[PDB]
Amino acid sequence: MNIFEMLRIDEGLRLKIYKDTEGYYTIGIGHLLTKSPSLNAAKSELDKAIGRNCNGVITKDEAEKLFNQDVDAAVRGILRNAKLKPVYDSLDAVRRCAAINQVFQMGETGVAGFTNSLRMLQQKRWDEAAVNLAKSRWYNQTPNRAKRVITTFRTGTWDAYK
Repeated sequence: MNIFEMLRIDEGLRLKIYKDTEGYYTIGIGHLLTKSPSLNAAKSELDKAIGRNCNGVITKDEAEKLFNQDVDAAVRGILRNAKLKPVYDSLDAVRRCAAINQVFQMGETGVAGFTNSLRMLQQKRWDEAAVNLAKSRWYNQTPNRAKRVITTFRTGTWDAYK
């Protein structure tokens, strides 16, 4: 397992524009296009991202290209955030994948309310961190995925993704 295999399992792969768990236009491996409810605005964002007029459809190679960019951008973002970098740098490589997964799904603003969980993770109080992470809109709206990510933060293993 690695961050790409993990996110591929959590996000799936679809080559035509679809709406994500929050009802937002997305494509590929969880590439969010826009939070706009207008399909034409999402098509414009897709064309801008791929570099050609896609008519709402892309190829597997294009999906994987956006995925690599999105994972890379997630990591680089974490490193530029003064609240997230120290906790991230304190983690082992497996738990860092859980952190990237979280940010990939909810964005840095989405992780802003996780201050207490973050502190427990930096303290390596793993069971307590896991309990706190589940007291969230994140866990309640996507419990199966959150349970996998939380187990990864709790154990530092890939047991939840086999």
